[PDB]
Amino acid sequence: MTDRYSFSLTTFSPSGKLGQIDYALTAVKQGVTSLGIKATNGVVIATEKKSSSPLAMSETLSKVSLLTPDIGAVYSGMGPDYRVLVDKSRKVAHTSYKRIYGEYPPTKLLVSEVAKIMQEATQSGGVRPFGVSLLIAGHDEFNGFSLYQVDPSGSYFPWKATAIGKGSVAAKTFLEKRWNDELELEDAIHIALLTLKESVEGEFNGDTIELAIIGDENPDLLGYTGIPTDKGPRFRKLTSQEINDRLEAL
Amino acid sequence: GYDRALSIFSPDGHIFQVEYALEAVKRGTCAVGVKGKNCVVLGCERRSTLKLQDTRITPSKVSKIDSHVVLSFSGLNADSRILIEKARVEAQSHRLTLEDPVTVEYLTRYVAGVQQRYTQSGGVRPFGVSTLIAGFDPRDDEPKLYQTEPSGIYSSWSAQTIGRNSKTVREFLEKNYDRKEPPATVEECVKLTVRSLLEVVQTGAKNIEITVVKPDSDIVALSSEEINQYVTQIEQEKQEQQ
Amino acid sequence: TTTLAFRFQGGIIVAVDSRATAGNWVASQTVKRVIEINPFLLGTMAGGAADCQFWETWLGSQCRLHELREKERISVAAASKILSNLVYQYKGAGLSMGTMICGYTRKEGPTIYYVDSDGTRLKGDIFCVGSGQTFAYGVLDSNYKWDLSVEDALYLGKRSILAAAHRDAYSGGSVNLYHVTEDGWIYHGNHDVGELFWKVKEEEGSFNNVIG
Amino acid sequence: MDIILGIRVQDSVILASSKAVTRGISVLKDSDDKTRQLSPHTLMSFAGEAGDTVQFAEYIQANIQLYSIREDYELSPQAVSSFVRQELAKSIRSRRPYQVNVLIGGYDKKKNKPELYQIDYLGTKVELPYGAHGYSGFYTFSLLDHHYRPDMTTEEGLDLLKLCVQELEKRMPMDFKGVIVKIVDKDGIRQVDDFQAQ
Amino acid sequence: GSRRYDSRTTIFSPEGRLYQVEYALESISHAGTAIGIMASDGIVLAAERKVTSTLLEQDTSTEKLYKLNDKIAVAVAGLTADAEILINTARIHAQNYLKTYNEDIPVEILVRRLSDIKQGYTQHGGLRPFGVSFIYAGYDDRYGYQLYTSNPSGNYTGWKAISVGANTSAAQTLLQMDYKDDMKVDDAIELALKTLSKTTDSSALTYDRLEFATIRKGANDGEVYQKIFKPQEIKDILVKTGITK
Amino acid sequence: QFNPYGDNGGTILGIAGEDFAVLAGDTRNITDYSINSRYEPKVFDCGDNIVMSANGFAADGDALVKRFKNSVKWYHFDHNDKKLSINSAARNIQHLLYGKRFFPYYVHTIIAGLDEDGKGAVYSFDPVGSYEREQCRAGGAAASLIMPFLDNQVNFKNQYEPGTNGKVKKPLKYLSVEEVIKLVRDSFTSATERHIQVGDGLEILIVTKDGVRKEFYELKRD
Amino acid sequence: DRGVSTFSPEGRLFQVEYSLEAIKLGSTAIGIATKEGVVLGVEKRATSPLLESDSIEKIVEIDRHIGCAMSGLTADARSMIEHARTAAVTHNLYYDEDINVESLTQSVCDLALRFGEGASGEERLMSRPFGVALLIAGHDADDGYQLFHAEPSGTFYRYNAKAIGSGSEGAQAELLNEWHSSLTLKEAELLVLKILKQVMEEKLDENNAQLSCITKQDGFKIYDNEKTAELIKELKEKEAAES
Amino acid sequence: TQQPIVTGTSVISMKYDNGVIIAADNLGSYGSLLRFNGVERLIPVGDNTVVGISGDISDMQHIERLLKDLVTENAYDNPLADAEEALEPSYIFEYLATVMYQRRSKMNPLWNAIIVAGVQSNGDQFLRYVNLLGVTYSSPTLATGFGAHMANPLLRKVVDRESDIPKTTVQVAEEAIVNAMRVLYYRDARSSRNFSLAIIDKNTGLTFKKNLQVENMKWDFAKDIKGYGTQKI
Repeated sequence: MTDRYSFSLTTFSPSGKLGQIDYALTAVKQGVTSLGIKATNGVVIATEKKSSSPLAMSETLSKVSLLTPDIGAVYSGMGPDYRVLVDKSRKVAHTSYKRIYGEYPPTKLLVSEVAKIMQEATQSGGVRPFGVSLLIAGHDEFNGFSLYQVDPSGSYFPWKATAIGKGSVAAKTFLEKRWNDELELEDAIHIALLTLKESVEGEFNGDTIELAIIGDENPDLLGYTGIPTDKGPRFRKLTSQEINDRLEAL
Repeated sequence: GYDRALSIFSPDGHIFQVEYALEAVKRGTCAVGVKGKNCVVLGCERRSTLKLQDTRITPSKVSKIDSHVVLSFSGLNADSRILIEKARVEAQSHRLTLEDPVTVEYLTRYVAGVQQRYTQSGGVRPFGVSTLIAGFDPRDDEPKLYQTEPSGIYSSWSAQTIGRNSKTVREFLEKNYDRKEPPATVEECVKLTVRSLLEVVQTGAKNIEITVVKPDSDIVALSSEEINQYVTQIEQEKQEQQ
Repeated sequence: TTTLAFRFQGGIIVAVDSRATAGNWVASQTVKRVIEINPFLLGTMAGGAADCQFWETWLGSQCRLHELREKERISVAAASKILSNLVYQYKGAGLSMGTMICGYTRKEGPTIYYVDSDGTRLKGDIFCVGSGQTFAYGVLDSNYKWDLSVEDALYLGKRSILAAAHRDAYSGGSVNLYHVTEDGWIYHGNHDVGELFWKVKEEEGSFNNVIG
Repeated sequence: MDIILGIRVQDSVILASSKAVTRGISVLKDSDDKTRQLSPHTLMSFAGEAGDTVQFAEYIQANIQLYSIREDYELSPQAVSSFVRQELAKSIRSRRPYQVNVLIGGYDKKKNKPELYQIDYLGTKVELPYGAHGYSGFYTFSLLDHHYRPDMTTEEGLDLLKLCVQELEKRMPMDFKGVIVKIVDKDGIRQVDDFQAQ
Repeated sequence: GSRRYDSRTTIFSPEGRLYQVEYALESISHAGTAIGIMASDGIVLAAERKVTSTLLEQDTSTEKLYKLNDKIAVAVAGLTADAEILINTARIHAQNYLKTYNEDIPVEILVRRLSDIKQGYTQHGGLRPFGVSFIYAGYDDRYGYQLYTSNPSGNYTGWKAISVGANTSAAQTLLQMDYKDDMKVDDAIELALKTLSKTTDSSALTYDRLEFATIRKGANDGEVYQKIFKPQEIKDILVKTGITK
Repeated sequence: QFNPYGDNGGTILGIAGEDFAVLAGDTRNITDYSINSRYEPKVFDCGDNIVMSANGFAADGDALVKRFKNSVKWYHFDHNDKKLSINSAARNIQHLLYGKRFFPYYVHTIIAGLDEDGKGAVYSFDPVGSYEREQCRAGGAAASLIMPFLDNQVNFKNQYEPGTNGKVKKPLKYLSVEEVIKLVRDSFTSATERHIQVGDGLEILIVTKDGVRKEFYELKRD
Repeated sequence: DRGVSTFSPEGRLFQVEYSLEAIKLGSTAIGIATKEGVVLGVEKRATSPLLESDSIEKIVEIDRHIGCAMSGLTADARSMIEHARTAAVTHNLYYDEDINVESLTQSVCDLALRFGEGASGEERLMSRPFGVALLIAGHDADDGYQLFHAEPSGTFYRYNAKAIGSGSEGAQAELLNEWHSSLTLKEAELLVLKILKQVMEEKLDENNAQLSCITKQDGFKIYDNEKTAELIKELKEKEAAES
Repeated sequence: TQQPIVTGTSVISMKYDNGVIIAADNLGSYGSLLRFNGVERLIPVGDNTVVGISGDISDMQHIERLLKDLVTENAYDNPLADAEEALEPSYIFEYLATVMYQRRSKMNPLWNAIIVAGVQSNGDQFLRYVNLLGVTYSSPTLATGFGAHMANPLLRKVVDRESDIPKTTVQVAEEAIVNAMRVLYYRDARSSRNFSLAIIDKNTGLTFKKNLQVENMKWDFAKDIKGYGTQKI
């Protein structure tokens, strides 16, 4: 009685592929257009906000989560897989670093920690592997601003701009052409709305874009108005009005 | 739980998994042991085709199990490490506990025993290796030669040969040995061992590795230089019997 | 308790007391003091009685099991080293042992190993172990001679026990003699201390050159 | 305890270790030696509690000997002393420590330098040109420092060690009845039979 | 239960193979290339990053070069993910040898362990194995410079020139010819770059499609100092050989 | 705080004879000066010609016995009703006794019966393990008083016939069942006077190959 | 793979049936229990100059009063022996005496039940049942000389003589005619040799046969190569004079 | 471990020819403060057993639950069961004892002392004692707590051998129990003025008179007034 399932559910096929990773990727291709840009004077990430219903809050909805204070992530794939994964990433990041080295994990180090979760899950049976791909966009004061891709298997590679979801390749073409480093964060926000207007047609607004930047400070993001002791967050998610203001700014 | 089945009966009263373990050994390299009545010779192939191997850190086929005992094999190296490690531990376990140097029979029982377990027990498969175990018992000058299969069965043999073209090397050896008059001198027993193993390696005289075991820890590996000399000689012998 | 063993030309002479008491009045002259391991191996009861009773019979079983397993006679050495490993684990929680593992094997000869509660393992050639050890060794020592025949050898073992029995109140009911030979051990009887005392006093002249 | 001395001379590493067990007037045994060959040029001598001794000694021996066959390579005396230390420093937390102080006398065949290691039961390992444990050192360090200063041979060590042992049995009230001496050098391990003035 | 809800692919085959292992090598043969040239004053290492862009960083030149020690490093051919678990555990296996004996692990011990963990995933558990092949770039004072490759099957072999990844076949055919049995680093660098261009299709060989590391003895750097070449030092060496074409 | 261990008195006596053996015990059970019982069988038949008494502390007796009663049952099942030998039973107890010593036991156990080759046998145990075979064994609180008589008259030790009393002695005769019972009644009648741990009743179980035979003699009541 | 709890319409498990298939392929083991001993004989078989034929035997001692000869897979009979020694040793320590051959077979048969996926009744740790059947022969002081056939299925029967192996169909048939209730140890051993000769396609030597016996002044005793051959020498001449 | 803070004292018993009698005060003490007056400490377990428990109340509460679970588990396997395989005095006592021994053997002990009285419906009288030390015994008279000391010598004059048991009647028996208890309240003040007393009959099953009160009052102390508050300056 009870489970006995310990046989791996991810297995090799005659070609050298892994059935479960192939499947999972189809889901990711069909998922919501997300991109990431390093502006060099920041990092701007944008993703599609969506609504389920007009009578539905989209405050609760999670399309951009802060993994650690200076770092945000966005994705294309399977929403439920994303939500749990964010949780295990937040937990280990807090317990194992935030009073051990006395600060957040470096971006590359955090990409490896995610990578490991996904790989445990691919090796081991009882459970199928995560079906997701992430774009982890970040700042760490020992590597600047970074952009990574995290694949479903947990393969990762460095990027300085990319897009995943539906309609990626052409989105990368517009981004490649418009930005080539040394660019204001504001300007990268403008370029990003332009790339996505061409990418999404039928109805387009800044109330269907959810935009976050890592690329600012306020005293409010030290979390106190007194005498500094540390630097604190640089994650800031914008409200819908601010985004419409940048849509009005040519 | 992964204690459930992974090795099942045949309807013929074999086991599928043991029949498939023996195949990996055959595709493999060849190892042989031929007995005198003063030594036990072990020949092992090193047929380096390619010249981009560096061969002082290319794995050997000869392990100490004990200072007076050797193990040679034919089969997957990966599996063979796992067996080789458990067998070294067992020699030291006896040494510690009985205050006594190790006897060959018990070690063979041990080597047999781990392989035997993994066919019988669930969620494990047997090793991909057949072995030859040889050495000398303490205070003893008569040779010992054992064969174990990954079935877990075990036997003694006056001489035995394994891996690729086992048939060919048994068949030859059978004409050149009698139990009533086996060889007394190292040189002629080694000559015979090099000659059998020449006939299956193809070209080889640096690709053949001989190690000759005399009583109680006199274990000496003959070199290329020496082997090239016996091969010359064999090319002189084959036009004295023409 | 004074329990002894020596290796000499003829083998080993194992000499021991037997004595159980209710007060100081010796209730019975018979207590266990020799534990029979195997037909050629002796181990002595002393120290933790219970620890000795359980673990030397246990030892006998494991030895019998080796003779199946490996088809070889055990060493006295192999016997001792097993005992010691187990003894050290249960230390600091109790467990007390006082034994000498004595045997005469064809593959070593007469061989004696000393084994204690702390896990020492010692080989020697002459032992007295006990609390009457120093006196008993005196008697043993001045008439010791490796070359010597079994008859005299026995009487000397016995005299060391009586000498010990008299000064100390932890021995002397009767004296039990055993000769461990190549082909197993031979009992030589229980000697009444009462008849034995009168003979020894006159005879040895040791602590008794001028009788006292 | 057990009086164990070591002196590292120029050509060899000399360890001196007690030769008898005394019960009363007379030596019951005087054929004692307590040392174990770890490897042909790594030696360990031992002092402490007599049952903690054999139990540790065979435990450490077994591990290092498993590494020797496995790799078909002899390990350094440095290698062994780090190993001995770590293992002591796991047990000293535990509720039944060993209470064994060791000296491991070795010729490092791979540096071609002599090495002497003195290791406490605590796990305090120190490399020294001479050392002692306990109350022994008060009488013998005072000679060793004055009369001996580094860069002295095998012959010189033999006489020095004799002098030391004679003062310990007179003037210090511990009795252990002299030492029988062993030399660990390049060519392995010999027991120096003589003890008349060497 | 799980008997008719699972299968057994970790069993043997009627040739003596294991399904997933044979297949694992296939996965490796279409992954990016790693090359190992052992010299006798150094180790020269080259890797091709197949496909590079101005949207990927090419700036990170540890992407397939990881140091497992300051004396041993591997070059990876297969997946980043598969790689990550054996690296992290290998680095840990190091620290254990280092703590115990106060001396670094030889290459050979560390390989034999790795291989035993990899064999393990097909040997019990029902699990899947890794799909990444490692080239060990390494040191001993018993064996000089050492060059190994180990596979998901757990067989390991000694080399002084090896390749795994794609285009293995082309690199090794040129390399065996142009090899010099004892050679300096700078000579190795000339030989490597020469081989490299003609294993990379058309005009493509660039500094920023390459990862280069060399392990030299030095005399302003310490004995066995691993230099993992960052872009700019690749740019230099290409111009010196003149091979950029 | 707590240690339940004390004492509960009582006295048992085992005698090996020529073909037979007895286990005699008083039937008084105490805790200090109070009477727990004035009849409570203090020799009990465990079966197989084996009768058994754990004198000392009661609390351990009851436990020792229950462990052992289930072993008599399991020996039979697992070995098709093959009856338990006095020596084998003694080994089985040794292991029980030895099984607890982290909670240590304070009993003097004695078993009596016949061995299987037909000689009366009595075995005496030490409270945390050990047994050895004895000819005669007095046990319990009043062990020390009973044994010095017993040694003269049964065992013919420290007993010599008026002459020189040193090369003339009184010799060993194996007693009869009648002659043993006289002795046992005499011991116990003297014992009642001197010990408040003996009295009330005397149950003698005499054990023969015709079974276990019960005898009852009366003793003193306050 | 194949069910571990899935029965035939009769109600006899697949795994049990398959157990019966490996048994039938070994070399014969034949026991006759008599009133002075138990004889166990085997065909060892194989004679080669590249083979040490008098270093391998199929009659292994469990205890100083218990042997077993086997037929079927030999690798399997090693696990059965390891369990059996442990159980017998622990019982000799607790009650000082011989363990019963029937008792031993039941203790072993209990661990023959594990195979497959686990139960909630039992933790099934193995993968197949054992593919060897055994004739366990012994002595006890409470039933004298005995002979037992343990099947790996669970059933164990006491016999006065039984043969197992490949050549058992013929062998058993001969056993009955030769069997009577005044049969002795010395006759039984000679007869064993007759049976063995008959069914061989070779000459009977002691490098293809091994004898063993039980006497209660020596326990389980292997009839050695030197004695077994002397018995073979006596056979060949006497048979070859009835022709 | 533990040492008392809460006590109950005194449960007394005897056998007669055709039943048993047991009587006990009803008490939860906090020392010498009679804190809970009325606490059950005769627990009828069925109609043929009464369990008397003396000692620590904290421990008594736990057994009180355990006995009420034994009834519920005695209705399991057949509901009309009461001499078929459940509900006999020997069963209730052996059960309590197995727990009692285990707890002391690990030294975190049940700090009670118990008297199980009943009349088997298959046999004759049942009377057996068990304490915290693991000593258990049987006798025709038994008492715990103070009553062991003081009541039990009174009990022994009526019955204390087998032979005296047929010669005691319900009336003679009841007179000894009513005498003994009057003694218990007189020399020991812990024992509550209200008690419950039960007579367990072969002839008429279980008769339990609850909440009975000491009567035939002593006011003997009045003879000995030499004053203790009667002051004249």
